[PDB]
Amino acid sequence: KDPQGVQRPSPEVYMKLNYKNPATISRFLTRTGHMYPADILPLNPEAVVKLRVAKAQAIRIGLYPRFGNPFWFRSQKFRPKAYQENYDPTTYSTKRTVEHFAYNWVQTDRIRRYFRELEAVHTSGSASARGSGGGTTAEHKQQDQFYSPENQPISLHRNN
Amino acid sequence: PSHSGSPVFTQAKLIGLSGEEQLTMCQSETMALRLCMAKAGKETCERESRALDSCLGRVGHLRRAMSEACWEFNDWFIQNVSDNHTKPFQHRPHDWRHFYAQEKLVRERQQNGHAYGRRPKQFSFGARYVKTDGYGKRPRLPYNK
Amino acid sequence: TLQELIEADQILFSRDLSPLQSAAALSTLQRHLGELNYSAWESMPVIVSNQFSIGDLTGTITIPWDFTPEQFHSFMAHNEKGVARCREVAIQYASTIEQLIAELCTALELDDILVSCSHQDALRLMELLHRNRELLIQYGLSKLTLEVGNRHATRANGVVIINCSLTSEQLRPWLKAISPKLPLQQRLYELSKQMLESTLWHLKEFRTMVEPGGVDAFSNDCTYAERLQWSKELFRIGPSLAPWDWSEMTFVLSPDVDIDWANGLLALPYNFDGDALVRYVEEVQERMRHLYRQTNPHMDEYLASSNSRVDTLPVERPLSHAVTFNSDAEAEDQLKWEGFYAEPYVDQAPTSDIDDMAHTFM
Amino acid sequence: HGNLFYFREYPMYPGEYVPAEHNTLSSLRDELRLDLTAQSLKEAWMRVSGGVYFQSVDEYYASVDGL
Amino acid sequence: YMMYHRKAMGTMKYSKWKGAHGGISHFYGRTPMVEEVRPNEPITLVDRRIMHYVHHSRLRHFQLFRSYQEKSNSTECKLREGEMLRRRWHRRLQKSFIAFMQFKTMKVLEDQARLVNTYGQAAVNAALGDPWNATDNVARERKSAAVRRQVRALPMVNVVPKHVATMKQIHNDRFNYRWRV
Amino acid sequence: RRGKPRPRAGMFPDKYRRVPMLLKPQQGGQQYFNHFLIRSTNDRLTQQDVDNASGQAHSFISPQLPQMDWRNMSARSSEESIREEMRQLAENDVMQHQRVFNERMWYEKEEEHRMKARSPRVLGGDYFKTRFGYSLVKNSEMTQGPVDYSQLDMWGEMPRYTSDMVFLYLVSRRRNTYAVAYTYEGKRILNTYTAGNRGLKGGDRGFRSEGSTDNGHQVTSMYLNDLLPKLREMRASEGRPMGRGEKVELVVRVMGFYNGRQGAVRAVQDRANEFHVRYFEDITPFPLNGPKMPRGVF
Amino acid sequence: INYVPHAQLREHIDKELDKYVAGKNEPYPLNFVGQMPFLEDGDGNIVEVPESLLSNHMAEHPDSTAKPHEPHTSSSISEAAAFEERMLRAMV
Repeated sequence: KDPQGVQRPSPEVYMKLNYKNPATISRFLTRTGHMYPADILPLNPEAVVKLRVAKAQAIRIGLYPRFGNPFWFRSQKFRPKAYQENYDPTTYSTKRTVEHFAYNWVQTDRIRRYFRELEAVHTSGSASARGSGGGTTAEHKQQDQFYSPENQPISLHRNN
Repeated sequence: PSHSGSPVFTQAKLIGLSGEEQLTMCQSETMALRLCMAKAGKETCERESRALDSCLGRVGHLRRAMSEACWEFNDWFIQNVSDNHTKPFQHRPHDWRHFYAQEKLVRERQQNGHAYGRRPKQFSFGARYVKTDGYGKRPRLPYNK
Repeated sequence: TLQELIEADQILFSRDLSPLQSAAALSTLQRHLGELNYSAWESMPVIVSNQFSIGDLTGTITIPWDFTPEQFHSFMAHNEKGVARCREVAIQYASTIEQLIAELCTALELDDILVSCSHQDALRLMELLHRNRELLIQYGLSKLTLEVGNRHATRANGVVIINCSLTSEQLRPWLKAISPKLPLQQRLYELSKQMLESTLWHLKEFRTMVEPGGVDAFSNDCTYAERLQWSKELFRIGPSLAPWDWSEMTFVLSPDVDIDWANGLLALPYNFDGDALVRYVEEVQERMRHLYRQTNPHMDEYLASSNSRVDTLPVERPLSHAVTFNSDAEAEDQLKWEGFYAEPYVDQAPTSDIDDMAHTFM
Repeated sequence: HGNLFYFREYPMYPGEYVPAEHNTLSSLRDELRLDLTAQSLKEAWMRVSGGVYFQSVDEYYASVDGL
Repeated sequence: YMMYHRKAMGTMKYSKWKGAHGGISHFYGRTPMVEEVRPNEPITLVDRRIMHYVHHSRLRHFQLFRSYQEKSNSTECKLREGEMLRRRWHRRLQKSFIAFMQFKTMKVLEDQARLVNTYGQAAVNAALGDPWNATDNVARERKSAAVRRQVRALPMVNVVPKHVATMKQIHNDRFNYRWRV
Repeated sequence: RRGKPRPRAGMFPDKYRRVPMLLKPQQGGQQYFNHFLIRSTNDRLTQQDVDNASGQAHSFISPQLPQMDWRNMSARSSEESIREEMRQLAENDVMQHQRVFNERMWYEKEEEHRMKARSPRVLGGDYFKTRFGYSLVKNSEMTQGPVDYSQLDMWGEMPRYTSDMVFLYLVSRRRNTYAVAYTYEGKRILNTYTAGNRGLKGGDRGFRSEGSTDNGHQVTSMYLNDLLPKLREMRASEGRPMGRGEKVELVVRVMGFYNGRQGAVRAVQDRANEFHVRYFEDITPFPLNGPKMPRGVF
Repeated sequence: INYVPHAQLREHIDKELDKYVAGKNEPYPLNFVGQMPFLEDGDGNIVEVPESLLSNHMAEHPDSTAKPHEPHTSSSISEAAAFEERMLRAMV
């Protein structure tokens, strides 16, 4: 909705974005002390000019280091967090979407597998309850009642 | 498929299959197996192997589903996302000559309409501090000289 | 050194021997028997007895009273292999105990788990806690130092004490009973930690400023408030006692004031008048080599290395690897640097040949 | 067995809504619904008859073997 | 010589390193990253995460590219604009893939709804692992413990690509054997 | 072949393409199938008998009649029952984002429940309009009330230094890697150990593995193992001798983005048996705009 | 807003310098960077250092005595907090 970049920061952050406070400067500054490119973090033009002039003043006076930020860890709370558990529709990355797609597909596969194994268990139990002779038909007892690749085969693979 | 007139060199990177940006799954069991096999112990951890295999048995089906989904995405992309090598490329600086021409026009209009596509002269590393009095230290516009 | 064991009382001394004779043996041993002990018998307690014997309880041996250094060296050389085995098993026991404590402390996000009972039963308790780890997370037992003892009780410093003998059915009522007392324990523990670091800093600053012979505030069982007050008073009076040198005397905490001048002792209470103390101060104003060669034939063919000066040939010490891995990434790094994921191929032609071909082509 | 990884519920798409009067969170320990609906009957069948399902009445008759 | 120059910090008989080290040092004000290493967090993993950050941020690329060799301002602008345009085009391409994956997720959700319709809501919850057999609190506590251990999120950083030292180093930020203009 | 590499076995067709699938492998032992099936039936019958002895293998049907529940029907027909049913209906009619049962949702709600277990006149619109500051408080998104000084001090994240820690510089270059160790005052304890100093530079794997992690690991490990006795003797001469097996406090400072960094840090961790690392820092002179570098080929 | 006059310049300067005198019964005001700098006594001598900078202060130059400054605890704001803190101190 704001591709150009004039949405952030907040007006109070504009007010507080001064040379005296490095905490707010480190919010929109990389770990090494460089400014984020507009492709990554599209700040307002007013925001970027304020940030660069404040950084220059702070470096000249001595309030800010020439490289790095002493508030990178403390600014993480202000920095938005893309939780893996909670999906965001407008994510930049496609992996954060394919993981949720895989999660839903695995849930559906779990449903299908659970019901199919329950069906197999119930059929085996009913056959056992009715009896081997009573339950199995003559054709199954005559032909299907032997070892086969489908019925308890030996290991069909080498290097066992 | 050729988005914006440029063919897609690889579509497997988008999926993440056989690439660095893979998906982490059953990381707890993988960590347990790695720790068990790293420790000296007394025997090979076939139990941890069985746990990991039971966890990852459906990985093959998931990969098949994602591969067929990728094929369907390729079909839809060929259907209507691209132009099949029809439109000019938009991924190189010399395909955006108009934007830089506008930049040069702005600079020229700023500098009294004299110098077009001209940059200020290079200055020494300590030019503003080692040059003596009477010599220009801060570089000027190409028109100002 | 040798006085550290006596001061810490970790050294075990059987009392079946005569008092005066034992005192004489201690007096002569602290003078001449101290040197030959290597840097492992401090961790491995020796039992004084009538005759020398290696074995019995794991990691401990018995040395006889009234023992000459020559006979001690002869006995060590004779039972060189046995002493080495005892040292190895003791080190293995210590490493296993530390690893067992760490695998629980890191998992539970605690600080320290101390023990005071049998380690074999402590292992049972710790493996029970490892099995029931997530129930502790469900409850409010976190970021608390633990002690393993015999009596179910909690200490006022913030730590809690758990009995070694505890089962699964008896654990849940114990957790439900101790749950209401947990929030107090955390605040007590954090306040105790802050006061302890403050008083340790005060003591080290007192040592740096006054340059005395020693400061001892942990000898007596006194509360943290008293200890902090005493440390602050000492730090305050440090500048006033600066012109005088106190390296001959040791400052110690005691409920009674005692100033010795023939001896170097100053015992002070937690609430003492520093200005009054300053006023008081103002008012005052070969065979062995042959034996080793015969008994062990490896020393004559293996060289040693000096621990102080760098020898002309540097030999790398064996590297140490973590016995526990917190992360799968750490385990993978361990395998990679152990070479588990290395191709079993053996190099026959180096990349230098390819590089030389490239250079010649250029 | 469980699941490879656990995520929260997917965001609701525009125009998507759970059907009215449908209890999306109904466990098997819950009380039997008094109404006679397809969902209630399927839940009751699962609860009292096990996990036996059939895609058709012909399948049920084949399983029952000639009734 | 600049600190990032090729012949910087050289070890020679006549070469004496500039600046004071230790405590308050030459890098005291110029250190970009400082991390307090703590027990149970290996320094190898700390370095791995730092290198992964500086690589995925495309910052070591610029550092090496500007440090090792001299490149004209025209060349740097050309490379940066090409990178920006390629990144924008790749974002445009990936938006379509994200949309199609969302559509496939909708199809999967519709199939899940079909399964719900054909099996019953309670049956589907039980298949999803509803604690309907948790007669006592311990039964649900076991699954709570399982999911509690699964929630634990290990660092997702991966191994950084190696640096390839090609002959004459036409490109210095080169990390793969693929040839580039 | 004709002066060519021999193709891999995958290119060759199946070595056993001329044998039936039943031969590979053979499924002999058919005579045992009936015997094992009868044995399985017998033991299953025995287990069923054991289970029946344990409990009861009986099932019955309850013939319920519809007229009996007229009391329930009359109770439900009451106004109060309809009212409470409609209250429940209205409560559940709100927007629901829970499609099916979710383990994440169940775990989160149970965790919140267990955390809970462990633990006049309303202001008017005119008042809100006249209170301009309250409007800013509504969307301030800034800390309100007491604030910890840990988020205000600018040296909290900065390292805490002591006079005893030894600073170990690990420099990694394109074709070289070296480690040096200084004290707090800046004295160089031991001579620098570079790849050329130790001989790794200019040998096999030339121009490729000179800056690799292997050479860096080797040089750093050798430097540490040579420095340790040198550091011990330097402290002993200085008059603050090392304790009985004390951990030497090490401050790692690494520079360079080449391959001679992972090997260095791995060597430090492998030698951490005595070198107790307390702080880790990386230093890099990021170029903004400086003197012209030597010209590249391009 | 009152500008500093020439006549009262020395009094204003003395008050500004004595704003940090390492001893008070009230909390010290924060600087323009919201930090608690070193508490200095008369005649320009650093005598108190905050615990955050204490280690660096003692490492840069040894044998420089400086008691670690502790902010004045708030008791007038809420009496119950004062009683709770005193009870915690007693319980250690």
